[PDB]
Amino acid sequence: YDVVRNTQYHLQGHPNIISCLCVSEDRRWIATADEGPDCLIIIWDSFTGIPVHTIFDSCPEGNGMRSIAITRDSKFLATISDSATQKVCIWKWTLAVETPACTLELPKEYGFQDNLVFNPANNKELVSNSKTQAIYYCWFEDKGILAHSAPVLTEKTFNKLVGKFSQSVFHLKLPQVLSATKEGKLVVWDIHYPSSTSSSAISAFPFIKPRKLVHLQ
Amino acid sequence: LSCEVCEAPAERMCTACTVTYYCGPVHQKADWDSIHAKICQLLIPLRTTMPFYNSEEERQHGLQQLQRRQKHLIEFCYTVAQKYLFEGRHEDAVPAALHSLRFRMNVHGLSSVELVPAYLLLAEASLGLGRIVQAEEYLSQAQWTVLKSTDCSNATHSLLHRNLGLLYIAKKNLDEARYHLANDIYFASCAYGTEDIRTSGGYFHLANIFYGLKKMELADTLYTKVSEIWYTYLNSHYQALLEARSQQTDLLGKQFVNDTGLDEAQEAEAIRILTSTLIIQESTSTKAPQKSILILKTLSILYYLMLECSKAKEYAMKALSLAETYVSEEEQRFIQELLSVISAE
Amino acid sequence: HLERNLATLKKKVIKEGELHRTDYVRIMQENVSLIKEINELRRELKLTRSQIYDLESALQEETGR
Amino acid sequence: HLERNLATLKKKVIKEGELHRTDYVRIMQENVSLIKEINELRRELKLTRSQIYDLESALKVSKKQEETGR
Ligand SMILES: [Zn+2]
Ligand SMILES: [Zn+2]
Repeated sequence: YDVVRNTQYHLQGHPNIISCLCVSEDRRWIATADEGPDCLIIIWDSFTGIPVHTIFDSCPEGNGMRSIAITRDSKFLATISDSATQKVCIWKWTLAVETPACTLELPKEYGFQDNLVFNPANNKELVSNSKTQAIYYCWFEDKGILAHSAPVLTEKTFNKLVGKFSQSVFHLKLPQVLSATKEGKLVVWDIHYPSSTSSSAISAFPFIKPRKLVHLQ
Repeated sequence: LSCEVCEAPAERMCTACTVTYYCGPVHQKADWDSIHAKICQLLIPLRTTMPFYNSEEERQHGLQQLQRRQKHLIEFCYTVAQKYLFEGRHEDAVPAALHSLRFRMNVHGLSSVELVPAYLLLAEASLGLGRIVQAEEYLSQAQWTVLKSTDCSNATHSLLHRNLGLLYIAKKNLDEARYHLANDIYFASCAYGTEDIRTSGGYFHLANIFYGLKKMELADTLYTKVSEIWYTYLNSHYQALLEARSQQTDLLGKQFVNDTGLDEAQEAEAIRILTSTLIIQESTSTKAPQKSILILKTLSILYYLMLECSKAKEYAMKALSLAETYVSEEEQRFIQELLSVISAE
Repeated sequence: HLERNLATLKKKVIKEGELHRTDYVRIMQENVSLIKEINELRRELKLTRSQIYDLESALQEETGR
Repeated sequence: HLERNLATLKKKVIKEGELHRTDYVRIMQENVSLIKEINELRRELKLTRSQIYDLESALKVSKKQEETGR
């Protein structure tokens, strides 16, 4: 909608209610998903205003993508499915790809996962959280492997209330992940990457450690 | 203490910085222009003596980052000095060169080969000032250093021979000028390979001697070799840029950066070489205007990669008009395409 | 001797680890306190600018439709 | 094998303790930096606040729909 022209422009429907959307940083591109069955992931150019792009048939059962981020790098799209166990998938949308490049499915214990963000300092890092668990991701495309960790916070880390948290984000300049809380607090994590002696073995994919908690209001 | 810029008295403060010292207004103004227009304050972080770095790791960190900053500014100052020599601003070159030398003395020490580049710039400025024997001082120092030097690279020695030749070129023996520039050209050829712009700079000075000898065919041959080098390099960039822009398009699209890939001082030297080459190529032999068309193409390409749009357009229009009478359609269509790229970009 | 020495050494080491963790978290608590105090101070500046201007000074379109 | 157990324990724990203390130094660097800038703020701000109070006191002394709805 344009305030000063006072006119609407429109993107035309979905098989279900629109579930989630993210716009490219350049505001050239807009991506959208819908809930329910038969869901489609549908992406658009702002300034044609009658654009098209689509991912068909992304998930059979999956009840539409309940959170989704697009790379500011603009190469990749990445999505979280609504399903009793949720999916994580990455998508080379610059290509006419119509299938997942890489996939993982996660325990229920993490819960509804419904925030996802891309890292402007990276192309192969994403963060997501539920109300009650937060998750770091990295994708090793040469390995063809997507790895996750979802460690559990408890009172013991600070002997303090921490409770429920809502959104998480990649820091401006440091090897860090931020999480914002209903508690009036911010939580921050650091990432640790395969130490050279590990490289000869499993090279346990980068681990996240909850360095710090502070109360801001 | 002294005026560090000339070892005359510290007659006045550098009110811009306090740390710089001037023999009053003339060197105050010239050093203000020369170093302070380029960086000014950054020398203050160099000049400040450190407080105590309290542990081995603190000492190491503080030294490493200070020294590497010093090195970075040493090289930037040396680039600025080179450009001032190429721009003919020898007055402004003298502060920049003397500073770069003194900082090389501090980090490397006077004995270092790393001073030899600065010493040779101080010769070059002296010859811009006509101070031939002063340039002979710093060449003497460099020559002893390199003759002792355990590791002098082919490029480094090419620098030595090139400036040695230039010094004799201010002297009076063309035989020495050829001999030493030939050595410079050899050492450039083996370091860079035979088609580098720096080798071509050697060939250019040789051509200018052959023109002074009025040995028109050899002079023109050298000018051709240099012109072909400049053409080939700029073609390499211009072609790669257009080819990449053409090659493929996802719906993401892209646009590539129009870029010379040169040092600005190398661009100034390119202009000096190509312009003198064009004028001498005409005055020796107007019978080959196509070589002028080639040089005009070369410069129009350079100007486009700079986005010196005005000369890019002018020199392309000249090349096109000459190519229509003198040359096949391939020349004209290239020059038309280049003009269309300039006018669109 | 050799065994009893080794075992008691390992026990000592384990309590050394306990101390290391204890102090580490103590300094983390310090950092938290400092962060809070920084925020407090930065806020406290905010008011000061406002008043001085007063000395210089001393010298339903909805219903319309 | 007992001597190997001793050597391994000694070396590992010596490195562990050195690491942990040097990490404590690393965090102490941040601690000191913050304490410095905190106290710089506290002094300069409290000075400013007090002179604001003085200037505001001087300022104080020296300065001396309804019908349409119906
Ligand atoms: Zn100064
Ligand atoms: Zn002087």
